[PDB]
Amino acid sequence: KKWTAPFEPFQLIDNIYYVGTDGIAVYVIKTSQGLILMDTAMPQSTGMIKDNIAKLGFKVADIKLILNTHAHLDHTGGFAEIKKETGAQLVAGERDKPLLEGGYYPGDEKNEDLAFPAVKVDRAVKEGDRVTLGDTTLTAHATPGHSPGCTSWEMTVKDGKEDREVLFFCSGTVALNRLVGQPTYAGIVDDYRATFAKAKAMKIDVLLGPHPEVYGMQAKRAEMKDGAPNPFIKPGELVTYATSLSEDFDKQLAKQTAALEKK
Ligand SMILES: NS(=O)(=O)c1ccc([N+](=O)[O-])cc1
Ligand SMILES: [Zn+2]
Ligand SMILES: [Zn+2]
Ligand SMILES: [Zn+2]
Ligand SMILES: [Zn+2]
Ligand SMILES: [Zn+2]
Ligand SMILES: [Zn+2]
Repeated sequence: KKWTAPFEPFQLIDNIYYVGTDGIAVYVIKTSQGLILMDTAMPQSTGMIKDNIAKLGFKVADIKLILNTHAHLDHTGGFAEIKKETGAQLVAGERDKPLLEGGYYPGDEKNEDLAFPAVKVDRAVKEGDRVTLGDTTLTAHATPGHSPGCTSWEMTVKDGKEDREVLFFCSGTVALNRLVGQPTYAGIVDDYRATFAKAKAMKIDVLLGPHPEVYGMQAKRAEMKDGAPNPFIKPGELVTYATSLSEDFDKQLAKQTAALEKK
């Protein structure tokens, strides 16, 4: 369904371009010294992603860096292919390196339906690390929980004369993760808690993420018009979204906890 369904690519704000599917967000960041690719999609969708890149007039061969938000197959599925064909370097949060290099789902390592083609991490990042290509720098923020190395990426764009701060938020959903009993990884609950709080304290103009549902992409795209305000600028949104995530987290934690009582 949605994850592999097409969506027309577009310039989102300044040098950030959407090239994902209807259900998985992928971005090209255009720099003075080549392209940065933010994530990929499912392993079967790599051709579609490359075609979307070409539809905007970009060359896949110009990709120099590939950045990851988090190491699940729906975001990493094209990494091994694109890295091999371009010679790009892969940059990811240090604690997701084992996931990326093994091509497995943490705490469910034998589940082949969650596997992806293994890929080596060239640069393992930590909180505050700066990744520069030409005129463009992204800053890594450690926002674990959804994965142990989940990295939210900060960058500055222009809106007319003014700076606006973008966060590629890495994801904060519970989704398939086990929080209790046999947790997906050690300290997962504390990580989620810390991440919700951290997200609410950041000063972010433009919320993005690895699924369009993170930021209501489709509705904003519909509102775009030459000379009208860029609808992706909503500075309160990360607070609102993190609050919704935290509230769902509480529900999932309670559900999973109750489920430990064997009947
Ligand atoms: N990123 S996620 O947590 O929304 C997610 C990734 C993969 C699957 N999957 O393959 O079933 C489910 C959920
Ligand atoms: Zn088209
Ligand atoms: Zn995920
Ligand atoms: Zn996902
Ligand atoms: Zn290819
Ligand atoms: Zn930070
Ligand atoms: Zn579950």
